[PDB]
Amino acid sequence: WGVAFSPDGQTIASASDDKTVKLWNRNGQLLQTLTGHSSSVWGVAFSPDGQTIASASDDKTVKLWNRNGQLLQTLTGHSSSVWGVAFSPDGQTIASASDDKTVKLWNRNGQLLQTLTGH
Amino acid sequence: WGVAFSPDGQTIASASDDKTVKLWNRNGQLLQTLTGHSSSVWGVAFSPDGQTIASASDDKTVKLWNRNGQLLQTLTGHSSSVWGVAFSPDGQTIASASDDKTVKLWNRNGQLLQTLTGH
Amino acid sequence: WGVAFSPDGQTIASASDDKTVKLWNRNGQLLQTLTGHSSSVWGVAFSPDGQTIASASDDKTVKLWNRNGQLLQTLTGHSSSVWGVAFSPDGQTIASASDDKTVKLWNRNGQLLQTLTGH
Repeated sequence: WGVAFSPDGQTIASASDDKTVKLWNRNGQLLQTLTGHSSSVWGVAFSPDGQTIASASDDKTVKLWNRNGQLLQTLTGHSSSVWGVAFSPDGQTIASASDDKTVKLWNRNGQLLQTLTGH
Repeated sequence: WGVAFSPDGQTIASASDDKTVKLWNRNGQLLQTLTGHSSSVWGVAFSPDGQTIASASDDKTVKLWNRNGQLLQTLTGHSSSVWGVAFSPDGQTIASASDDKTVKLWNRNGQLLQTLTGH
Repeated sequence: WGVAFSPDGQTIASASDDKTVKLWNRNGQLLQTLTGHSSSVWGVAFSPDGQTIASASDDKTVKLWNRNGQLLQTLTGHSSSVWGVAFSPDGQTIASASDDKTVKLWNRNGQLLQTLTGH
């Protein structure tokens, strides 16, 4: 996809073609550009409370951000491009999937909890 | 996927192999065939209230329908096949994704609001 | 994906590389290994009540399991590898999708309701 809606529908996150995630309002106004990844961004997600955005990148990281664009964490450990990211329904854990078929589970404080499959 | 459940689980929408979307009840009985696309349908989605269906087609359009099968709107602007379509959680916006890596955001009345990436 | 969170976020199901589904707690600790498929597991899903897990396999079946690891049902009928499985939001139907573009709809007692497309 490369697009995610905030739970309240008021903010939309999109993976851009220039290594950023863009946040937009419902009227299609650009609100914020999230800069930090060092190659293409593939996947985006919002937390269930709507206050954190996750991004998944070809740079082999997942980054966590707030709505003001501040980088909160960089989740490092995948050995290939990360294409997918999702938050758990209670918002406390994050799953990430890389194109080498590895899935990792993290806490939001950035701790790797488990590699569910792969390396 | 090419399948979507209504939020109440009572209607199922499927992209068929014949340029249509089919609507089925929970017992697998056919309710409606949505006819109008001029080539393959790839993606389907329901609105959160369950009363509108969106379809994404190789004909480069997204169409919006009601449950009685009536065509409400055609969203034109993608320059390639549209594979994905999704409503926002509040139902007020619609994102569409084409295989040329373009994502467009529309309002619920079919107004194009923004091209989030691509052309 | 190959991963699904239970609706309450307390159990995580993942397709493993060894023909099993693994269930994990929120801390990443293994709870169960679901053994029975005779080749790779591709897709997993939870019922909306969180009490049943579905798995979709290269062995052309979907298996239904409980959180104690007991196999409850095997859904047979697809003539190719099953990659996707999903429960309806009310939990009364299951859709399965195989890589020959067939989608089947089943009830919760394992009755095939309809082949929505394909064979």
